[PDB]
Amino acid sequence: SSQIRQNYSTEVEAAVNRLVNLYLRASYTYLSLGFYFDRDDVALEGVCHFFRELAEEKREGAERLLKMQNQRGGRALFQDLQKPSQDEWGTTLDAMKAAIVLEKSLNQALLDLHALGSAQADPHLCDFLESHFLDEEVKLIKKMGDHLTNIQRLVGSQAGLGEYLFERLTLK
Amino acid sequence: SSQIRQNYSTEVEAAVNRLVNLYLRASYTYLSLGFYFDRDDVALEGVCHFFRELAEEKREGAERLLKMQNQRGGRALFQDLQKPSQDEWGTTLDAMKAAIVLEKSLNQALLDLHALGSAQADPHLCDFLESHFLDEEVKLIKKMGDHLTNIQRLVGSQAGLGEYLFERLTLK
Amino acid sequence: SSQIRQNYSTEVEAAVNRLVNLYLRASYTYLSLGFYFDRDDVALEGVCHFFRELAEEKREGAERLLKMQNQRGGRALFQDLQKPSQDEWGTTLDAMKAAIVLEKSLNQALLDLHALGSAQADPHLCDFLESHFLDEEVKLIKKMGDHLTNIQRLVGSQAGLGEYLFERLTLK
Amino acid sequence: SSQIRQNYSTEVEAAVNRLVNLYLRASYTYLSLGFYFDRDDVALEGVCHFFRELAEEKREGAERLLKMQNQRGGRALFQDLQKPSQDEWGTTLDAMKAAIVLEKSLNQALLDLHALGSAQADPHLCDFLESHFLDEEVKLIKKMGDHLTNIQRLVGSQAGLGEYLFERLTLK
Ligand SMILES: [Au+]
Ligand SMILES: [Au+]
Ligand SMILES: [Au+]
Ligand SMILES: [Au+]
Ligand SMILES: [Cl-]
Ligand SMILES: [Cl-]
Ligand SMILES: [Cl-]
Ligand SMILES: [Cl-]
Ligand SMILES: [Cl-]
Ligand SMILES: [Cl-]
Ligand SMILES: [Cl-]
Ligand SMILES: [Cl-]
Repeated sequence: SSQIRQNYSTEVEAAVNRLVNLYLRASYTYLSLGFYFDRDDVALEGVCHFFRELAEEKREGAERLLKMQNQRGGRALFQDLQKPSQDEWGTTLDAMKAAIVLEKSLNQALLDLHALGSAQADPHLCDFLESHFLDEEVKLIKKMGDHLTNIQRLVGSQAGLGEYLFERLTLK
Repeated sequence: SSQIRQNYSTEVEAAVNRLVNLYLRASYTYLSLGFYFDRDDVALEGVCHFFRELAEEKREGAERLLKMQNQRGGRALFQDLQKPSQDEWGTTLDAMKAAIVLEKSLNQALLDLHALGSAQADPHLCDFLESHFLDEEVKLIKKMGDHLTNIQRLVGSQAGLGEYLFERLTLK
Repeated sequence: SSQIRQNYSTEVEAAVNRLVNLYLRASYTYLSLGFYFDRDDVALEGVCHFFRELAEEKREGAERLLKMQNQRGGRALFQDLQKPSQDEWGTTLDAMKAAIVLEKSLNQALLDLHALGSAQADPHLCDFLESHFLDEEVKLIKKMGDHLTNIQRLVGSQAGLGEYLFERLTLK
Repeated sequence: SSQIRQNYSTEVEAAVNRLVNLYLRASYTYLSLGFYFDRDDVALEGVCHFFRELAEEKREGAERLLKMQNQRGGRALFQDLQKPSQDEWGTTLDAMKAAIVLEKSLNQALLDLHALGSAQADPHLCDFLESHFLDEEVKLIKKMGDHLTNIQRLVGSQAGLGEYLFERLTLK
């Protein structure tokens, strides 16, 4: 094992590789979401942009994890990336529900890794997560929940009209 | 025939003159569309501007074709320009449907000319079309289809209100 | 099928989805290559940067293909992304050999799609590829071949020293 | 004891004083390393600069610890500073090996203090270390390991030549 490795368990090393896979899968899911909203028969540009920027954020999260893996002397191992869960994503409301489920699953994976780090007495890992992921995730989930509430208020009213207005006046 | 003409069939020469006529007719149709939306009893300024800019684009397309005709040593021949197909164009939805039909007909004329060029082994013609028309047309048809979808989503809801909102928040 | 679709075969539509998968797989392979060269026991920063920028180029290629799919009225379909072919990539010479093999395979997929487009008389597709992919790929393959020749000249001489010098004076 | 002291154990107070001594000793060791590489019979300016900047970083670390000691109401206590472990430091490779051993020993002292803080439920201490030391140390150890790998690749080849090239093209 590495000349630099110190206080870095094989358990954390493996869980970091699994989290990289989760973040790349999330990136891929957002890519599919973004391009679905660019379809000529969907055509919500603000929604497409919201999801495409999240695809970039999640890829950046994976990259940060891979950089940290190398800084600690662990070894990146990549696995197949499963396709997204759907090929068509419904309405903006359906899509945002799927996105908040996905973010909560990433958040739970972060909390599980933090707990592992704490059991392993790995404070560099705990600080890394705290500093670069946990607050980011909380803020994003809050934003999504705000969006869900606004979308729901709009599309209870008159669904197409509300979906257009949300895109135009919140997202764009 | 011209001192400069080389590899330029009479078949392409004539088809180019016909395409000039199609593009000027399209320009004329957009002029009528634009001024219909400026009527005091229609009064959708963003829609009028959308169509008036397309009238200018189609005239510019004709001019490019005429410049190319002369560059190749062909001879521009003009024919009567038929009036547009309607004197009143209905709702924004009706108008955008008529505009996408018109653009698909121009696109099909471009593809037919390209095929002729390819049968005649005229790569200058093929490159000209590829470079200055085919991608332009695809992008425009995609934009129109996006607009149709947004208009349809709005005017299913409450038709006058949706038509105003589309004009104000997408077109203007 | 789409209100905008015109002259866009189901054969091209499917082959475009397959090419998106090839380009994302290539991106993933470059991500693994880049992070391998960032290992503390490999530690060739210029090499890591070369491959990480190629990961971004290939992702951008996929995105362009997906944008074009939607512009034509086709439907993006994503499949699982297979992991890269290796977990460790050897020397810079080994890595660059693997990268040129990968780029030739992408190039062959582009040429095959172009041939399909030509058989389908789809000049928008042919122009898209010509304009945004084929020359890009030729230039990249030439650059890689230049690199291979320089690496081989260096590491025939005294292998570690040559690998350092290439990184420092060509890549960095 | 101090009018400001709150939740600050005598165990942490003493361990902080010991860590100040470790950091000043490390500073002193880097001063000796730096000036060894400035000898006319060693004469590797980039290496001298690398170590002299580390002498400044370690002194700055001690100063931060002393500032924190006073902020918490503890009392700085200084002890004799032991001389560095060697008077001559060999090759760049020997020196960098000695530097990574030294940094791992500082890192282990940081982890031990963090564990003490955690046993004492002293989150201000834990955050201080996390924020100002633990990531700094990981990044430095990674850099040193990168350097070791490059030095080893060079001096396996032809030792004097490799040592010059590393100094010139990585350090300087
Ligand atoms: Au921890
Ligand atoms: Au041709
Ligand atoms: Au073609
Ligand atoms: Au603590
Ligand atoms: Cl372990
Ligand atoms: Cl799956
Ligand atoms: Cl002829
Ligand atoms: Cl008529
Ligand atoms: Cl078909
Ligand atoms: Cl596989
Ligand atoms: Cl105490
Ligand atoms: Cl001593």
